[PDB]
Amino acid sequence: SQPGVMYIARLPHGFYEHELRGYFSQFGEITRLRVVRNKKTGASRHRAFIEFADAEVADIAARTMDKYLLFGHILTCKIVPPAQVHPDLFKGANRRFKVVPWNKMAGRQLERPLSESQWQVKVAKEEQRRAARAEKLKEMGYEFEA
Amino acid sequence: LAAQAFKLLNKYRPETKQEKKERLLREATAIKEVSKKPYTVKYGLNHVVGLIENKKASLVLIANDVDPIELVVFLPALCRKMGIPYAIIKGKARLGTLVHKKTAAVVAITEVRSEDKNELAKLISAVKEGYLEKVEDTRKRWGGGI
Amino acid sequence: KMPLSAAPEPKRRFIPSKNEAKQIMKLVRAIREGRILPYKPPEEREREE
Amino acid sequence: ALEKKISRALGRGDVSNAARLERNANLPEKTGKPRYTLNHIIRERYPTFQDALRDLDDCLSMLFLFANLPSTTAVPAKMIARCERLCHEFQHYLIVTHSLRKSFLSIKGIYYQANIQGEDILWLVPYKFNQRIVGDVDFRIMGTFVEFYMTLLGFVNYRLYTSIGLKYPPKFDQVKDDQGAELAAFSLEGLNDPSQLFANFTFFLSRETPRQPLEFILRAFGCKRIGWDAVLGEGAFTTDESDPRITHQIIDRP
Amino acid sequence: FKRAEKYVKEYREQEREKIRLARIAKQQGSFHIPAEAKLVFVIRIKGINKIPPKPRKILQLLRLRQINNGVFVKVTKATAEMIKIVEPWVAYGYPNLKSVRELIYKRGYGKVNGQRIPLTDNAIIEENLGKYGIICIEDLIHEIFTVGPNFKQAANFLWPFKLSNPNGGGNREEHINALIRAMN
Amino acid sequence: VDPDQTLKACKALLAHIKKAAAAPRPDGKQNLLADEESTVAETPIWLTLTTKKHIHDSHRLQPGKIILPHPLNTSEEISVCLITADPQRFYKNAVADEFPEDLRAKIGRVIDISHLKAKFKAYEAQRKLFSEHDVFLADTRIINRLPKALGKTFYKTTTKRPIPVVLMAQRDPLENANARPIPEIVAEIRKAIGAALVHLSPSTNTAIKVGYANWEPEKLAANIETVIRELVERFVPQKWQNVRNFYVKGPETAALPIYQ
RNA sequence: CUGGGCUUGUGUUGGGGACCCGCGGCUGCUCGCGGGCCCUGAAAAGCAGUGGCGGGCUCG
Repeated sequence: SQPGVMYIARLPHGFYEHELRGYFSQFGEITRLRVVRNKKTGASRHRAFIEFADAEVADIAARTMDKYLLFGHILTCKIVPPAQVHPDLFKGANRRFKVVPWNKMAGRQLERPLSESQWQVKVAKEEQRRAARAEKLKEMGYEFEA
Repeated sequence: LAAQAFKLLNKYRPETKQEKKERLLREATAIKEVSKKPYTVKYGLNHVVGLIENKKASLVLIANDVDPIELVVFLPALCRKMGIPYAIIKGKARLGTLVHKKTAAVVAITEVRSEDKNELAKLISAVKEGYLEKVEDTRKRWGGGI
Repeated sequence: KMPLSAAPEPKRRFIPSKNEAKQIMKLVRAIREGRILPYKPPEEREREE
Repeated sequence: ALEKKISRALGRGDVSNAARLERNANLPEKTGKPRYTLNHIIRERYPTFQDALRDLDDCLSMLFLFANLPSTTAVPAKMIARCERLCHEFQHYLIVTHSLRKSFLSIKGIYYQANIQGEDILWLVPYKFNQRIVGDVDFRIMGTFVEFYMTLLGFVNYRLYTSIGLKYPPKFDQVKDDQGAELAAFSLEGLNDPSQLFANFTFFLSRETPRQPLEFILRAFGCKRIGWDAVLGEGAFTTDESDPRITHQIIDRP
Repeated sequence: FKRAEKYVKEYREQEREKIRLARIAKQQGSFHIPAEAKLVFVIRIKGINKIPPKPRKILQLLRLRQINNGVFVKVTKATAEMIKIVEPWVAYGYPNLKSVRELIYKRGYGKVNGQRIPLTDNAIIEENLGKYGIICIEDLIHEIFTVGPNFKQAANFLWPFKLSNPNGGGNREEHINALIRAMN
Repeated sequence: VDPDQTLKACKALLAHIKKAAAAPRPDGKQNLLADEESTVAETPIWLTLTTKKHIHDSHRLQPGKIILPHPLNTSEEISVCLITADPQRFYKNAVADEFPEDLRAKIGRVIDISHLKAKFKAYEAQRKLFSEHDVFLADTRIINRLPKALGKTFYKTTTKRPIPVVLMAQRDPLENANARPIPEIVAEIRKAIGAALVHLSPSTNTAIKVGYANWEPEKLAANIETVIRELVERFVPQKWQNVRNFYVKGPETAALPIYQ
């Protein structure tokens, strides 16, 4: 009665979570599903972990869908035994994975008006950083001043 | 796998008698008033076995219903000996449709055009993973029983 | 690892077809003597029946 | 067997072979010309050209009905466009030779009576209005009598058009017909009591008035100039009512 | 048993819908058209199965729910927004006057008072509304072939014409005249 | 901006790379395919603009050409590819019966857009194409289409992105191919190859190729000065209000600053 | 500025590395953002993190 964890990889672009949940729900009962994505840009690593209610339906689905040429991707659906199953393996299951625009965030995080006291810290971090660079090009024989 | 095989093979269908005659009338007309080697699907048991023996074939498809079965018994093992990936397919009628005959016992691909070298190598990998791996420890065992 | 036959490959596998060439010239003589109509492109077929 | 062979390349799979068999089929839905050659059948059926005009009583009146009819699966729109072409061809012959004499109207529609070589021909034309085909009717049977009276009127108007000596078929312009000329889209080149009625008259048809029967009657009696509205049609006399050349303007308004 | 391929085709075909709809909303709700006003006949085209909400409500606004029916529409600034949004499921182009002539005569049906009855008589056109210069069938064509001050009212009387299914057969300049010619 | 101190840095960095390259490598090994002069050459130094605002807050993915007084990629081993938005045979015949002798040598492979999506969709093939040539051009009619066709392997890095080339007149392929007069084509190809390239990214650092480490420094100093003045007046917004540090640095050494 | 160009048209598979940088932050190491040089069959075995508008599901 224990749940069985199945590892599916070589995922085509388009076979993400809701389509992954939809197809394997035709086999049995899907409890928790989480694809492996990237926190920098939301994008699948072509690898997903699924877990069914029954161990019988986990072995049936993996054996019948193991090598299945889907959109140029010969899949790899294997059964992770309950011996391994890492405890923090579904930390974000059944949750949207939002696409956070960090470069737009950090790009205009620089642009906002800043505190005058912080602008003193800006100068201090500047002059420390210019001074060490003057050191590291003096063995290159270079002096530049500003 | 059968559907994905015939997706590539239908792109390499041999010319029919109607359109072969049309092309001959095209080239003869231009002489009254520049091409490369044609890449088709190779057929004919005596032709394909020779292409197997000279290692000129890349993928082989074998009908499962050849009624003197002696014509195809050695053919999986001969492809195994020379290393050419093979797949036993349903329908001697299906292969004949692919090659414009009533029947075809065996169908081979030798070389494909440059626009689809990748999907042939993907189809070959889907045979040595999806078909020939499952056959491996069950092709040497006797069938039936009771 | 190597092909079974060590026989040489004939030059006819690397050049255009002899038999297709002889069939072409038979159609040329038909067009020369007018027995066979010349080739009409599908655009000309669109201006037909 | 030809429709059996069109299930051949469709079944096994050959788009090119299915095409080349179906151009060889010469199916009526894209041609307008019929599927079978009716030349020898009408050779044995009707004995003399006078009986063609006797059979023109039935031949014309359904095709004026069929040309107003919409398209179904049995009758393609190209068959109706060829019906509307052939119904216009008989009309252009009548307005040249002025053979139309008597006309009657009733609940069913408009009856025309014309004498050709001493033979009276009667046909019924319903009004320009879509007719309900509600009930149990056979279009497959109905599509055959289209093919019947397509070839018969095509044979009848071919014989009479060389009889009057004008070159056949008459020349047609596509896009100028597509602008809505209806009757006036086509040019006729004569070499390859009726006339005295409105011999020198000027006519205009307004927005309510039936454009097709009024122009057909006027040109059949030699009316030289007929104009109408720009939304009723085009390629006619000047639309403007302020132009004083018009003698009589047809108006049916409350 | 829906195969997995169908699932992947869906998502790639919904993301392309999301991408194109963002590009429409990015630039403007405008189309590169000359300042002269014309009229467009739009026909429902079998297309993408799952409809996003914004192209769906535009079909509803153009009473384009069931397949293959078609309505008339002029050009405004707002119309070109609806044209390029619902474009993969419609075919559009400027028709011809004779093409309207079959559409009101041979293809004409009626809509009055919320129930759809066929055209019955010219006096029934008077009975329907018959008031804003509506005296015969050519009233609708006058509001269609020429740009009509009450063409919006003329469309209000109008119902989407259920066009006929053909058998084996970007703005079309005048190629839409060939569209009804196989679909009449 | 001052030219003399830019020159004396340009002496110093360039002289460093000869000392670095000529120094032996301590595991007792040599290189067959790397001469001392060949690695003193073929090592580009490039100007690294540093800004305050993130310039062009989007991914432009299309290079801008700064006309350099003396061209960048006019060596003897340059393979160049012209991706064209029309029948390949018309340009193949154009580059064979014309396109002088130097341009005939550098034209490695001209490829249609339609033939590119058929033969180079896979990621072997767009990696084999990346390593085979050195500079990639493109017609302006297919500049937008190349992100899908030549994907991350051509657009993750800014070293080799397709250069926009105008090849139009001012459609059935076999009947007509709207192109310039042929001498106007080959003249414009010359401009595109040897131009210093800007790449707008939502970023503070912009690396612009200025030359290789075998040129003579005054040649370089005239080239960097034209790169400096063109980039501020044309590309970076808030021309001198948004300007910041300007370093010059080789691929294996530290950064030599100029400030603005 | 008639003749040559300009400017908008936003569209990138994912990992790894025994390497050179630039800019942000924090008590801080270090971590982010953007480049540069390599490897890779359309390859793959937790390490998922940033605050919100609305709508849905709920407790009074």
